[PDB]
Amino acid sequence: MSEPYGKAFSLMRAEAEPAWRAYTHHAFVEGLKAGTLPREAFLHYLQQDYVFLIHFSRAWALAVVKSETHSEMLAAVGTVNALVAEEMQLHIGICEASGISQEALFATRERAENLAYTRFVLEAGYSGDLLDLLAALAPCVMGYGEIGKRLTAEATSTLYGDWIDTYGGDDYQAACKAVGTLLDDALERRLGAEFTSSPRWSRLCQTFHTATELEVGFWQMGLTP
Amino acid sequence: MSEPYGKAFSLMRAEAEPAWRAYTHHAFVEGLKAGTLPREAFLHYLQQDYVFLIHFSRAWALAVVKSETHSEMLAAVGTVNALVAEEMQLHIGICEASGISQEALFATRERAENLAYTRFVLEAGYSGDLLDLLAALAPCVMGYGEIGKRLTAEATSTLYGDWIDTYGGDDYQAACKAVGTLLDDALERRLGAEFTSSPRWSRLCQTFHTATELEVGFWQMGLTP
Amino acid sequence: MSEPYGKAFSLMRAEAEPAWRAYTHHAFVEGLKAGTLPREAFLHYLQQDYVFLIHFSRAWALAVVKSETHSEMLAAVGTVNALVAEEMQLHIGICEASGISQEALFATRERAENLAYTRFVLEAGYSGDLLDLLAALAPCVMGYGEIGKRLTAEATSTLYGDWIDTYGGDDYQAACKAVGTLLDDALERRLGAEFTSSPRWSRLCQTFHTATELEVGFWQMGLTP
Amino acid sequence: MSEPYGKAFSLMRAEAEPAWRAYTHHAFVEGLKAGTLPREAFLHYLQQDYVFLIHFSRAWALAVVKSETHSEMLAAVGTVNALVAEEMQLHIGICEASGISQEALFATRERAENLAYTRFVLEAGYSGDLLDLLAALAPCVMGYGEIGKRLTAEATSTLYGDWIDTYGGDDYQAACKAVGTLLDDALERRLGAEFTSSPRWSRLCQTFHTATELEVGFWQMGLTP
Ligand SMILES: [Cl-]
Ligand SMILES: [Cl-]
Ligand SMILES: [Cl-]
Ligand SMILES: [Cl-]
Repeated sequence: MSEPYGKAFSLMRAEAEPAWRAYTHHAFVEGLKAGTLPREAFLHYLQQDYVFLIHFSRAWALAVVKSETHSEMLAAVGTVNALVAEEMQLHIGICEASGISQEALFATRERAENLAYTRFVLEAGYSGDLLDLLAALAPCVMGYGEIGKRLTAEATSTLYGDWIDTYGGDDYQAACKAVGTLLDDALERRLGAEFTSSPRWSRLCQTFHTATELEVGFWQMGLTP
Repeated sequence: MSEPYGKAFSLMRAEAEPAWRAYTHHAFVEGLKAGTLPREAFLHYLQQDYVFLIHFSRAWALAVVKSETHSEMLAAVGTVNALVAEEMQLHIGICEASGISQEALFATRERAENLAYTRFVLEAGYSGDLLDLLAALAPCVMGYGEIGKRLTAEATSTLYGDWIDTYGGDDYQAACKAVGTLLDDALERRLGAEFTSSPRWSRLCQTFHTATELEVGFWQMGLTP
Repeated sequence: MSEPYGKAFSLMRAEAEPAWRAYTHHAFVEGLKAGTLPREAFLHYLQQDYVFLIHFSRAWALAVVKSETHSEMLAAVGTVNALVAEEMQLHIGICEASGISQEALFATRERAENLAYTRFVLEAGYSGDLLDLLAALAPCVMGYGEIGKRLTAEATSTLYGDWIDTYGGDDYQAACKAVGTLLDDALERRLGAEFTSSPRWSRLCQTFHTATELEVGFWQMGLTP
Repeated sequence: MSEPYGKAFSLMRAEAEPAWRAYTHHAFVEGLKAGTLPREAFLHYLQQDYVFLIHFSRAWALAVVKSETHSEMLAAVGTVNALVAEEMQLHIGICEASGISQEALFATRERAENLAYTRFVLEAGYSGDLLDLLAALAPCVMGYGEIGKRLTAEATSTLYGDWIDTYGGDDYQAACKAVGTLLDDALERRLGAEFTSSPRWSRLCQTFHTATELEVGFWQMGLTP
């Protein structure tokens, strides 16, 4: 509907503006939409995204470690599989179809904007609890969902149709909704039904906001091969 | 064959005697073999093992976080699924078929011997690297493999046939072998082909030995509902 | 006064009965009070407490890592020094005055009851946030404070006067009060003034209760050299 | 002498060129040397360095947690004090003497280059062992030592004399040497006397190299208020 990824995400998104818009309506995203993004920039982004996925997968495994209920653990385990026995292996196939070797991929030098983001999310998770970690992971998961859904409606080229159909597709949208349910359930379990009244709420929104800014930096990196 | 779970395990096992024998030939295990273990002791063990599996699953998720190669991560992810989208949900079914409610299971008070062991393994993993963690996890994985394989050959009752056929069965044996390959590959990657010449080797054997002793304590707990 | 270590501790203590009494009025403690505890049991306890202090010091260093404010960090840093550039080095001197070598001390085999407790506290800290960690550490800090203060008033022998005067003395009592202030301030910062109304509160009391039970196990270990 | 901070640092430094030179002979550093760095850039750097020190202090507390010997722990505890009961409180005094409020300091928005670096070091420490963490911390500690020592000999202005005399002074140089001894001792304990023959050695040099590049980014941030 209006707010397809749960209550907590909708509230965090609203507190993260205007960075959220700068992220989801970034020039890189507009290039994907119109098929005007240069190939070189897309391929650079793919290679860096391969490294990003390694560390993002580790962060989702950390969410399992930080889970308190079997339910939390299963949702996180589900996402680790959605990434490590699916999205990563497909992604390598996409790089490979676009010309990038497997040895060259493995030697990918991680850009600062990439490292900044994944180390931010991992450290948030190690130092805080599951809610800190989910706050840090949400902008990636839900932002790609929102961008994919929009571009499914608005793309004027199929050049980047595979990317768009990945994030706009039912499987990915369902995974976003599942993460939204996890976030809502984790918040309510720990902080109560009125979770926005906890002092923690401001911290969590700040973590989400920081991760949103780091996403903007990742797209800017993508434009600067 | 002789040494079915890889080189590192065979070497650690040999350094962990006589605790290793005290673990794999424990009175609790002999009760399973002969079908003489009392029902009350088995059911108590099942309930505690349900809690143990929660934390052991988290420890295997930690192994993903501590992985350096896609290969390490996939092996660990594989094991988390073997535990969290399989062994845990089956285990609840076994408790449930034996009479234990789902609410009562969720309120299971963790025994000290249980907590000692899982917190030992988790802390080893958080504080050390992947090798520390695998050293701590190996006695559980491979010990159950060795016990199941033996009891498949030696059981004189089918009373505990489901337990025996779980750990003696091809799926579990294959999973043990996979963990053995991971341990060997992780050791060689980090410490080199002559990994027993690293000063780390003695530390890792000590961690494995401690975890073996904690297994002996877990079986002793099982006998003392 | 009545409740000398802050509001949160007083509330957690009350939720941890009757384990709290079993801890602070344990037979080992009564032996210290009356000077009837056997020397062999005291020396065994000292050696195990040397290992305990290593890991407890690491847990207080973890509290620094998990701190959010300069104030939290300074309080934790203060306690790490109170332990690592003071209590540990004095403790070695006490073992040494009682006959135990420095090499034999370093080879101290950690008892299960000891390991259980320190790994419990460390894992709570790594997996949760600062509040989980402080909940787990509080029974050690404040329990020794309460026992030392009582035994200062009630001891009928000076045999264990050094131990009693350590924990009953102004320096240690001041350190207990400082930890109580940290716990109260950390709770209020994260959960608000009405922190007992957070769903987290029950979890934290449970962690504190578990650690109190593990203390009872540590004294029982002490009686069983 | 030639190589004043121990064997391991000298070897890592040599593997990190030319980034090491780009770090220690950065334009920002040349501005400090000649007193030509603009005040605005220096003050921006001070404020960001206040946040950096918070997280760097946490990373040194993590080194305590990851220590295996009392000696390792004491060296790390020593450094946490050198930072948290000394350098941080002095640093606030320096900001304050240069005009920056205490409330405005506390609201310091962390730059991406700052966050990238501290989250990199913390995550390295959480995910790896003490050696990973020290490899990540060494460029900060020893680089400031090398820069301070050089600028003590080569500065043509006293404008930034306080900064130069901090890092060039005997106390800081002694602290650098102490960290060098810790790094050498930790390496030899874990990997043996021939530690450069371990496969780990290449990983550790890479971590150190990455952190050196992140230092270059921090100085570049400093030039871009
Ligand atoms: Cl690239
Ligand atoms: Cl039970
Ligand atoms: Cl002892
Ligand atoms: Cl600034």
